[PDB]
Amino acid sequence: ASRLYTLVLVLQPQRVLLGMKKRGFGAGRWNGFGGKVQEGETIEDGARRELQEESGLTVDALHKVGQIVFEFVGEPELMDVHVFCTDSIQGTPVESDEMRPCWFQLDQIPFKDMWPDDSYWFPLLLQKKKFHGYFKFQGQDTILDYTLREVDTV
Ligand SMILES: CNc1cc(-c2cccc(Cl)c2Cl)nc(N)n1
Repeated sequence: ASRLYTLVLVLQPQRVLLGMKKRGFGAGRWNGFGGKVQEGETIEDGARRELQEESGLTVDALHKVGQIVFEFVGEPELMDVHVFCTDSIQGTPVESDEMRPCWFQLDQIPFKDMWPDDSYWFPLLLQKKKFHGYFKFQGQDTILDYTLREVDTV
């Protein structure tokens, strides 16, 4: 009962790229670049595609950094999110009708205007740790329960 998603963070030594989603699920929050994996696409090819479509950047190497399952109470389908990270990109970020990318200094990550789970796992991503997480949500603002652990292999 799970649907595959990817999420990609462009993380450089002193800054990270986030996008403000303007419409759809997650609108009004800053997040990485991501979406549903398509038929006939590998997860990693999905991640490259999402990044390229939503940010305008061309990515070279992608690195697996985590897997997070999200459950929304009342909704049958779980989100199975494969998280990736890259510091090897070409192009400049592009704002579109769907998404406004912005660079953030690592000391000014806008946690209060991100999904609340990011407060837990983003610091692990920043310190180059790999993780497996589960978050149970009620609606879009409230984490009822979660688990999060560091792993050697995603
Ligand atoms: C429910 N918590 C979430 C949900 C999501 C999310 C929402 C829409 C699309 C995609 Cl690909 C993702 Cl990963 N992202 C974060 N950081 N947290």
